[PDB]
Amino acid sequence: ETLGEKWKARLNQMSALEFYSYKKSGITEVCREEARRALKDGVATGGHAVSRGSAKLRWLVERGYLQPYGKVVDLGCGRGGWSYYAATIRKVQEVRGYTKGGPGHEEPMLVQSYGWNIVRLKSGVDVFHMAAEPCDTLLCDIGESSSSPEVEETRTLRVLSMVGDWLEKRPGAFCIKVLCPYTSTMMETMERLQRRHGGGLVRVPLSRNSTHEMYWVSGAKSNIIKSVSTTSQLLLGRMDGPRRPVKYEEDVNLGSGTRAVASCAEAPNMKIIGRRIERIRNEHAETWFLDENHPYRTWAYHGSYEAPTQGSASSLVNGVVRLLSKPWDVVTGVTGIAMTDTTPYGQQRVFKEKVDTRVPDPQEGTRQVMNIVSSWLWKELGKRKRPRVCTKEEFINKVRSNAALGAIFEEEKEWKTAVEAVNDPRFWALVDREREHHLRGECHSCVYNMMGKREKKQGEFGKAKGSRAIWYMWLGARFLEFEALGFLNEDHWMGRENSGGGVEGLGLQRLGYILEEMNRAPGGKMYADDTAGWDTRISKFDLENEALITNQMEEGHRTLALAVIKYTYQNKVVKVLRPAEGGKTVMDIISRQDQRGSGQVVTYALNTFTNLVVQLIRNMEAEEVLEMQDLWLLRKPEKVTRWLQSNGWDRLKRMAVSGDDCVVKPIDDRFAHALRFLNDMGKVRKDTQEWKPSTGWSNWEEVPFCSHHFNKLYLKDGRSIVVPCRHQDELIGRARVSPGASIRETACLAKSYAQMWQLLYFHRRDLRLMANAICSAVPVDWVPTGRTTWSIHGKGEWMTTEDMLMVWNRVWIEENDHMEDKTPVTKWTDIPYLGKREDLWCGSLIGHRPRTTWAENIKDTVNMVRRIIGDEEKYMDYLS
Ligand SMILES: Nc1ncnc2c1ncn2[C@@H]1O[C@H](CSCC[C@H](N)C(=O)O)[C@@H](O)[C@H]1O
Ligand SMILES: [Zn+2]
Ligand SMILES: [Zn+2]
Repeated sequence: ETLGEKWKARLNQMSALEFYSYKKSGITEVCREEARRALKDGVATGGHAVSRGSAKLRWLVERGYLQPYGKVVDLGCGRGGWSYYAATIRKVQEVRGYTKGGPGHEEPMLVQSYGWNIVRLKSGVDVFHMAAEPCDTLLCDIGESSSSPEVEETRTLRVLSMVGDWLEKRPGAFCIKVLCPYTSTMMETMERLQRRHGGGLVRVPLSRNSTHEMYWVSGAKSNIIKSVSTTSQLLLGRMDGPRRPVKYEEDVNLGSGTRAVASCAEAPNMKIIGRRIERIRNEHAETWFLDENHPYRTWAYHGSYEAPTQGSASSLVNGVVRLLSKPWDVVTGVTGIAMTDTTPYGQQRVFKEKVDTRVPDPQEGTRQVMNIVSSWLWKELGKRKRPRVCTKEEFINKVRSNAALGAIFEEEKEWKTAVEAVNDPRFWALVDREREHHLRGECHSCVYNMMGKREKKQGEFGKAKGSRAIWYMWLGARFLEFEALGFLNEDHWMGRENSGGGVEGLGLQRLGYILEEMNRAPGGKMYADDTAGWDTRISKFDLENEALITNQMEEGHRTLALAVIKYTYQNKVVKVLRPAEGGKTVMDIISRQDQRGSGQVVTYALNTFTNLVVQLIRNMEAEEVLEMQDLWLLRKPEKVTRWLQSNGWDRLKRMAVSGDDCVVKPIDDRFAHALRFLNDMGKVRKDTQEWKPSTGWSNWEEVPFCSHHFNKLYLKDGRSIVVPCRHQDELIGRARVSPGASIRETACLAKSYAQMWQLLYFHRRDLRLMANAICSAVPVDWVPTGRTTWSIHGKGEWMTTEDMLMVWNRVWIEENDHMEDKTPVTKWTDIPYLGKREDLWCGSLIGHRPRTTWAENIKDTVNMVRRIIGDEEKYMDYLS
């Protein structure tokens, strides 16, 4: 037995009074009182560290034991105080932390300390099953104390086995937690590892006397046994004599704000945007300034001005759906879904990692192939359709109740609602004036608005997730878009009849028929690889190839669409909100040149187009029509125009494309590894290694498309329908949330979900029962409200006070083109369910005792909810 085992053995023989008195005896501490008071109260600014760990690392760094720089990795991230500290050192550029989290472990915390923009914390990571990655600074703080020294030993040997792979990559600075450095085996192991990787062992005064932990740092050259046994001398010494007091030091203040970053700001053609930048600047001249610490990598920066906050992070629960869905109060999948954080911080922290990218320009051969396929496709789409300008009256008849103004300049902010503006002559005077500027070769007000999109998604770090970015221009500039390129949407250019592979206009009830069609054609498996962040992978050359419609128009229409495209789509000026220092928020004016905004009038069209192009090109690489040399320079383009002229349409009919989503049935499975052109075009797949072959489905029913799969069910009378399905937890979870706004206002928002379930997901036993329960518990004469899906394929047939079997017969029998027999179904009892196995697989709960009890007492619970909503309204019994 060594000195360490002496310390641990004497420690184990202690009692409550002994251990409590000994724990903090003579150690050093930081006043973490105001830190936890503010962290519990809320404030994300003010510079408060998220844990005591931040105090350890700093004490090391300021002593020279560690010199952080470059990319930091924080294994065993925890709350992440080590990451948030590292984000402050000047020579640090990027920080990425990983931790287990979940049940029992602390989850990463979200704070706005100086440099939070260079920190990416990921929870749910088990770093013992992680693959090592190169890094310039490696940090580890993993060691769970044990009463037994054997357990502490084997645990620390597990840790030191893990970290080795990371240390082979030769990191410049490192700081590992050694829980048990005192046993003989551990001293030998640390001796050989000290020989191989160097560094030393340091005892931090801030560690409590109840643990022998030491930190393996780079900037130490001490002897292993000398350091370990000297620390054992210190702790054993402290076990004897009177208890000595603690030395208190003020905790570290990490400031607040964001770091400046190395920029790849592509020169922004100041001739195009200078006038708009000047207009914004002069409009807010009193508080215009250049933030020296803006966090924009792949965007240009022009200035900021002080502006109030907007957006919300709150998520309210719909008590009616909750009360009527008890068995899912324990299911993690549905109880974790909530609204996203659309505040400046909540959007920004998704922006910095998902929107502030720059995709490298593809090789020239790929540029040529893209131009050929785009020209051919455009030509094919205009075979029996003609471009045309859309009109003020079409636009007026298209502006609905929920259409946002978007006023940016003083002129544009004169109306409350959109319909109030369109019926005003001064609005169209703004339109005319700006279009005159367009016809003079200028642009003075087509400026984008960016913010976060309130969505119902699963949370991250046990809190509400961040918000996906959405941007759109004000009403007048949107009108100019509609004028120019609106014909794409109005005349259904991308419809299945014209685009061949498109599915524009169709609803959620029809796509499954399309997929069943696609399966009948001979070929390989079906591939529905989604692209990761489409709107950020639309390159300058994709915009080029999409502008090739202007060579299909008359001269005036061409010049109009080439004022929109060039002055807006090819040069984007965006206004965003960002949290500044001291808790205030600010407006940033930025500008880039190579992405597709979410709210461009023709976004679904152009996206579906470019996606068709991409899938065609991939079909070419798969059928060996292209070769690995073709990326650099294309040899014999005629090898392409012949492939397109020969089999192009016969390939488009093998696709179902809806924007970024798509399904492709190729001629064989070579499509699985046709990755060179796909990757070179920036359309990197989702949820895979870049060069791993693609995986597909031999069962057309299991294929994902537009967030659903589709199943063919047979009615009682022999007929058949093809219905959309998804995992039930997303449906109930999405149903249990409310976007901020009486009980009536909620109960209606519940009836909408219940009727949508009665219309689309009637084949999910639980959702049908719960639909009858909600509708039985909600007053009959109450009109539904709210939104139940963001899908462009969710048409809203359920948002009515009309009987539901009527609309079911209408959309599944009467107006069903794939249903030839029109004999309507007379009772809900004749409409089938999914198979019990297929129902279970997608998240059914049938056969489980809890939900059988729920279904038995469902009527009594309905009467309960009738008590809660109101007892003098009229109700109906749909459960029968
Ligand atoms: N197997 C594992 N894989 C990843 N993380 C783990 C893990 N086992 C434990 N952890 C987590 O690693 C964390 C280390 S605590 C260190 C936290 C950080 N240094 C700070 O300043 O707050 C613990 O919270 C623990 O929950
Ligand atoms: Zn303009
Ligand atoms: Zn299913």
